[PDB]
Amino acid sequence: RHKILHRLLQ
Amino acid sequence: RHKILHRLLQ
Amino acid sequence: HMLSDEQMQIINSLVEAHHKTYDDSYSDFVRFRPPVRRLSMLPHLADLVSYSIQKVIGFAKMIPGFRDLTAEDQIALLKSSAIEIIMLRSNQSFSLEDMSWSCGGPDFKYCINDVTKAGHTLELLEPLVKFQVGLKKLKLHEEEHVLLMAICLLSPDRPGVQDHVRIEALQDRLCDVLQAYIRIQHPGGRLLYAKMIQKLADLRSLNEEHSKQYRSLSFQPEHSMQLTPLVLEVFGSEV
Amino acid sequence: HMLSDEQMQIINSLVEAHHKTYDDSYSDFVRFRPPVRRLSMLPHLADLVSYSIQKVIGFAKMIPGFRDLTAEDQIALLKSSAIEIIMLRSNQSFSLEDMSWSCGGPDFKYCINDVTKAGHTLELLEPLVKFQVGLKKLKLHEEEHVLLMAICLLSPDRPGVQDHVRIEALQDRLCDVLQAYIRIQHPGGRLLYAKMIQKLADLRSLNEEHSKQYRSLSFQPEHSMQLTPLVLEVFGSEV
Ligand SMILES: CC/C(=C\C=C\C(O)(C(F)(F)F)C(F)(F)F)c1cccc(CCc2ccc(CO)c(CO)c2)c1
Ligand SMILES: CC/C(=C\C=C\C(O)(C(F)(F)F)C(F)(F)F)c1cccc(CCc2ccc(CO)c(CO)c2)c1
Repeated sequence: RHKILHRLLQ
Repeated sequence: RHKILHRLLQ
Repeated sequence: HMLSDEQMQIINSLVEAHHKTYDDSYSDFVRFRPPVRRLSMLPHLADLVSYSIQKVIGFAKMIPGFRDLTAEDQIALLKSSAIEIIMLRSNQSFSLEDMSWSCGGPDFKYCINDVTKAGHTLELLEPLVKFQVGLKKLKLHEEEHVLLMAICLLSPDRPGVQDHVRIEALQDRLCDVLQAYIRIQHPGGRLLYAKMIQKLADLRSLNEEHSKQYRSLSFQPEHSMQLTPLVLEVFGSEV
Repeated sequence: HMLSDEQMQIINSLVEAHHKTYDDSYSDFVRFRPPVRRLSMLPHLADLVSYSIQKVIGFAKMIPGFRDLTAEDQIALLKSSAIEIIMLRSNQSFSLEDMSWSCGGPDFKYCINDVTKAGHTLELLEPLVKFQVGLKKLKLHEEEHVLLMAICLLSPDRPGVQDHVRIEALQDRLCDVLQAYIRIQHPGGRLLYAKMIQKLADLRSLNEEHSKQYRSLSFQPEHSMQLTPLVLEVFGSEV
């Protein structure tokens, strides 16, 4: 679910 | 799905 | 009395399996992401544990009877006892002097403080060290130490187990050997066995607490991205 | 003519964003799993690429207009251009002499052979090095190099993009600045821009080939377990 990408893009 | 554990247990 | 040729062959297999999956020089530790004294020790600690999982697996596949189980039960047994088996085998490097795991130079000498920098708290590390010390004081023979790990791993009381009747049998066969060996080969071990079965109970508590602290850790993607694919699989709940 | 105060502010932002996400000393490389000359270089190469993804992200978040896009388009743009942005920024360490990426001592000096030990073949590494060499020969200014990465990343022609109309706009605004800068600030660059837009096309081919070689690599769990959570997410197909 792109758990990590979201966290990094915030 | 434990993709890695199966591979290691074979 | 005296051990039988069957019980004895079990011991030769387990001790050989251990020797084959546990390096006393800890030479592979240089391949782990370097340690660093927000959870700066996590990368190294995750690699060390991931490495250990692989070793526990190789050891398990050699436990008499384990490989005949269903892939699912094997997975179920590994997933729930993994952390306990790591805690037991790690005792081989624990030192009662500096109260730490010495796997090499000052770098690979893990102190209670270092594990904290991996995202864990005293609520776990305390009973852990206390467990290590108590376990160390039993001066277990190599044959008893390896048997304790094979028994802990074959605990049928694990969430996810199916044939919890065959597993129960395998563990008993092992429990028999351990009790016989202590009686026949270990002078002064009248209370040993009992003290060892007690250690298994301490592991469940440590295991429980670890699962919690690990859960919190896995829900935070900034920390979760530091773990390895195997650690995430073994300690994940996506069964 | 001459650049406007708006085009100029875009350049200051991109160049500062790059400086902030690209260390010329490559001092963090010591924290990666050590390199080793079945795919012995995979662990180190995976860490290096995972590290780079984080940097590409930090750089992207600073591209004017990018952060206003939807989380989904940002994900979509990163996932499909990631490997291309890594190939471009890596050119800063490429050496036309030894035909290799020099990021430090003999250890952090990556040769064509080393990447092979990561699970890749000449069918990719060949066009890659050929791309690096050709790109290096353009002696791009820092301002053009950073603009090329911001344009490659804002390519609206990416699978998964939604508002492929706003993305198209952002890229054009950037394409304008690059063309203006080359005309006003780069003596002898009559054909530059054209040569740069051509490089984008070479990247698509390299990207395509990489996706294939990476796919094969990710289906084998003995190799897949060597990658990092971020690499698996970015190059995974589980969208
Ligand atoms: C607090 C319990 C723990 C590890 C926890 C790790 C994680 O939760 C995380 F995220 F923090 F990294 C993981 F990886 F599980 F997810 C732990 C348990 C026992 C010992 C040690 C110290 C080091 C040592 C380990 C293993 C061996 C050999 O396997 C030897 C050499 O004998 C030494 C640590
Ligand atoms: C063949 C393409 C590739 C990497 C492929 C990696 C993977 O497929 C795998 F599995 F093999 F590890 C991954 F990680 F993607 F999954 C590659 C592309 C360009 C260069 C280099 C060489 C090294 C270098 C990289 C990045 C930077 C900075 O980001 C700098 C310093 O400038 C030097 C390698």
